[PDB]
Amino acid sequence: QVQLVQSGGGLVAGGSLRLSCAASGRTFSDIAVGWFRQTPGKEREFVAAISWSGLIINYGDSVEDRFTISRDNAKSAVYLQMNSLKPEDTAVYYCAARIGMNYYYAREIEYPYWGQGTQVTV
Amino acid sequence: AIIKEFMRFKVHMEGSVNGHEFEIEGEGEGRPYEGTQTAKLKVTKGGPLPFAWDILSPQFSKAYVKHPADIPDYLKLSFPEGFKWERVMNFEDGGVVTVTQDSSLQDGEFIYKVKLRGTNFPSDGPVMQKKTMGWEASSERMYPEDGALKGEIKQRLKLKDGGHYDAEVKTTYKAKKPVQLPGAYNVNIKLDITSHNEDYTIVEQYERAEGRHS
Repeated sequence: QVQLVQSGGGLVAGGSLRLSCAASGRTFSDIAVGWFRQTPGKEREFVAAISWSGLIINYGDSVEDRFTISRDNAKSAVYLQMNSLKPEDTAVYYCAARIGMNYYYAREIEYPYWGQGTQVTV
Repeated sequence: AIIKEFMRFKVHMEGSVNGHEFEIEGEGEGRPYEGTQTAKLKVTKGGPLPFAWDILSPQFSKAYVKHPADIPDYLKLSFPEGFKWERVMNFEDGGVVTVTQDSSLQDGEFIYKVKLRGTNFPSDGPVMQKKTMGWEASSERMYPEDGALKGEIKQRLKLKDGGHYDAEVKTTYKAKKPVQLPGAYNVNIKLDITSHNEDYTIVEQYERAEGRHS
């Protein structure tokens, strides 16, 4: 059903990189988005996630204060503003999608719809 | 009809507050068009709870709201399919409660499924020490936004020492099927704890809700 296509990937120390992810099929208002990352491996860790109402913004660990997530039901896309990008954040980021929100957001398998992949090189 | 004048409901909850996980099962009943309902909750896992029950009581049913004839009952028309809602309560001392809920209709009874996450309640706060004693009467401001139904409450908790303890609550209600959204109006709610055992593992509640507008 829900289909995802990521954008905004590129190269950047302590900069800005707006990552995006568009959706089609189910209405965005019923889709919860997620973000994961892996650098050369070293475990796909949780970045950020948003609910289907935008009220629930579960973040991760290193992304605290530095990164922020936001959604727009008009353009049907999510945005992950990454600010103060540290060299250790050099990884490939993934955008996943759930439907019915995610009590647990760090479970990749609970996000059925995955996307492609965008590489961030600080 | 679909929503009879007397409807029962069952509720299922899985939540965690400051790390302590728990699960709660409950059954209830009420008159949807009159705006009254009761329920009996039971802590089936993780009991007794190390925090105040009052943060969980507003999560156990706006299908039981008395609406004027000229205000479309958005959450009643959403059935037999149902609706979902998400809630974030920002308490005055930094505590945050996060709720998601699914409402459906199965064999003439409403089915509620709730998932809760409480975080950043101070260890010496009124919540993690059960120094609270019920909610005051609230007025929820309803308004349509982004094709959904949203509400904002300035909720106030009573303290055992005589003080009060506030929280800012925002909730978004979305019907599973497109139905008529109402205008901006208010909902007057009063939630009471009618009975409980010693450690609040068996709690009964009562709620009266009525909508009104100019």
